[PDB]
Amino acid sequence: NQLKEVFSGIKNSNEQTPEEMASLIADLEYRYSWDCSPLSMFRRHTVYLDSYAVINDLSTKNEGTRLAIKALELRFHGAKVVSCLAEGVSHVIIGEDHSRVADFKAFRRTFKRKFKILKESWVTDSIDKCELQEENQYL
Amino acid sequence: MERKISRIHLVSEPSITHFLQVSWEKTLESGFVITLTDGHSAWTGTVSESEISQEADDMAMEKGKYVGELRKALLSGAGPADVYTFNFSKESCYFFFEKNLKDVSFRLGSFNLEKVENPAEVIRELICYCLDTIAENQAKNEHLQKENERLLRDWNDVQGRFEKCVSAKEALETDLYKRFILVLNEKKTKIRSLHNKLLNA
Amino acid sequence: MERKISRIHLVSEPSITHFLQVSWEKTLESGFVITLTDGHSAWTGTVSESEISQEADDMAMEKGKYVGELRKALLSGAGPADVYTFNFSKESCYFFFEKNLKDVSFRLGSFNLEKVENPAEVIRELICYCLDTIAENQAKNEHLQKENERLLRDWNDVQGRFEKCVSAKEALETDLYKRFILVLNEKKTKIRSLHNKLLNA
Repeated sequence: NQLKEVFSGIKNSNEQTPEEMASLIADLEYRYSWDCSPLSMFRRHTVYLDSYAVINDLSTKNEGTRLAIKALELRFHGAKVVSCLAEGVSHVIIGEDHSRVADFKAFRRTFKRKFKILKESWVTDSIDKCELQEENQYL
Repeated sequence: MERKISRIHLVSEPSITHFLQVSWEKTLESGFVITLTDGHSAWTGTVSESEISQEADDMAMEKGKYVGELRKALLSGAGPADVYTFNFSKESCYFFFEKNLKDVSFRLGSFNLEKVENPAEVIRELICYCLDTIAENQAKNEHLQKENERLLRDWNDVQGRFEKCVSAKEALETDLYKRFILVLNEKKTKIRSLHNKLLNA
Repeated sequence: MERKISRIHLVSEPSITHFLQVSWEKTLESGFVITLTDGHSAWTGTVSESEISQEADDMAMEKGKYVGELRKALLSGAGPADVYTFNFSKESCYFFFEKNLKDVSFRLGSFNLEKVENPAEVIRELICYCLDTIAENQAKNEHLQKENERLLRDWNDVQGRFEKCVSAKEALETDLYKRFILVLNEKKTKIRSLHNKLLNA
């Protein structure tokens, strides 16, 4: 009750930015070892989807499939869904369509930091366990 | 190219059903071709734009209304409150249809159909067209049913996912509040120890 | 009672195509009735269970394979690599079908048919059944399309609701964590001040 009353006292605080808030959250989790919580465990990893017919294009959305709900679930659990295929991306999810796997592998090779290729079923199975399952079985 | 088959009962022989097919290129206004068959012999005729316009002018009605009535009659578009009588004189090879209405007969249209010497070819063509149409409809229905099953499965999956997400959302707040209270109590202990040390010093 | 219609191009008369309808009660194991038409004449025959058993015994062929081959041929179940040839002789009133494979043909079946008194009835019944099936397929397609539209709307509603839920969860998380970090920063500043005072004294 005291903590609730104290929190209600503060009016508003909107001075930071999403990157700064994410960095502060990650720092707090690392300092206090709060990574064992069922959620927020995907925060340290950025996630991409193959929801665009052409990679790195914002005018060919494939909305109307299970990929959108999968991304929304990942974001809710704590995953940072990124829309631009930056060099810092670490997790990529590919659905039943494997046509562009070669392009993803080539981009991974080109980038200095390599991101493991992952499938949509891995997260679907891992939500129930609420833990990071080994990617060797879903590469 | 569009075609429409229909079944009619000629008043001359109210014991068998005659199949009449109306075929038009793009719209009924431009004209049509009427082929009537009883299963043994076929009679084919054509009506052009000029004939339809002349018929509409003679009966003193708008072209659109007359065309709509013709479609309602020939193409089996009749509603609940309507009835039509079709009669074909084979000796004169003269077909015509009227709109029966409360003991009042109004002549709606009339054509002269010439018997074709090869009814078998037209019968086979009509049967083949019907078979193709039914096959296409069945394939489309199967595809649509498969799509519906897939969408239902996806909907169930997403609904269960939302149920789980909303169930966990409420506990999310309690969990973070408990973590915050624990860390704040630790800070409370640290400040208490510091104050005790300062007082001792 | 189920009836299936198929088209066969006899090798004797490749130009013309015949329509054969096979009607069975529940399965062809108990026999069925086959009616062949060309648009001008019709023939009918029955292959009742006794006839099927006699044919199987004469051919020394398994009943299961017999019924499978009948399904493939008569019902138009032939695959891309399977080809069957039908030949009907009106003088002898016979109709025999075989399978062609590896340039060698194996006799599959043969039946006898009797010419009907008049084909007009058969043609009219076939056309009426085709039109009724077309109407039923149209109705089923309309119903399936309406169900698909409803399901798509429901899926869109689910997507919107999940988007709202995730946005609300994210907003609550950021706000609460910002409040918590502000409080902890104030506490850390007080801790540093107390430590400095203790060092001074």
